[PDB]
Amino acid sequence: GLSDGEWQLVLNVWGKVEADVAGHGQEVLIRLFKGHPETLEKFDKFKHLKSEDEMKASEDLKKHGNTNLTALGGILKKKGHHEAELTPLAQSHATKHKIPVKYLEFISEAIIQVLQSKHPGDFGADAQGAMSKALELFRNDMAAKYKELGFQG
Ligand code: HEM
Repeated sequence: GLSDGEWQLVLNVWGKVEADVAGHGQEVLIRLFKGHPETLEKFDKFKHLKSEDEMKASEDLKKHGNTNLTALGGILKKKGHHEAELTPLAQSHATKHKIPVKYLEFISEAIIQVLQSKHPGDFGADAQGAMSKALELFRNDMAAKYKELGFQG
């Protein structure tokens, strides 16, 4: 449901992410974990990170944040016609990782907060609005796929 102008705002701010995918990734995850501690429980590899300092030093945390945002980016660049990128992610997330739609809302908030904190200047009212819509569309399509698969949307 985004307009062409809105997609261009999304992809323009995403350009900032692409310039440093792993650092953005690391910060989104740490924001996620620090704002909603229970999400940390879904990552067996990360149960020994007992603080932010531990989370910043973790090379697996950073690798994972890189993997995550790289995927998100492939989805956003498809501007809605993302069915092929989205399916495998909703498959793995509904079955293998057991991630509820609710946690997708938490990570969307952390994504927005990181963008806002690193790129105030480029992440104005219209960019904010458009990114919010894009992430909402991502969540909604993940939710619809989860229901088809027999899971809770
Ligand atoms: C923007 C939303 C998200 C994106 C784009 C994303 C992307 C990815 C990708 C690309 C992978 C590796 C391939 C795969 O298993 O499909 C992955 C794995 C994983 N994701 Fe997500 N993810 C997101 C949200 C979440 C959230 C919110 C959680 C939990 C709170 C989560 C938990 C995991 C776990 C536990 C794994 C496996 C990690 C491992 O041990 O290697 N994901 N995610």
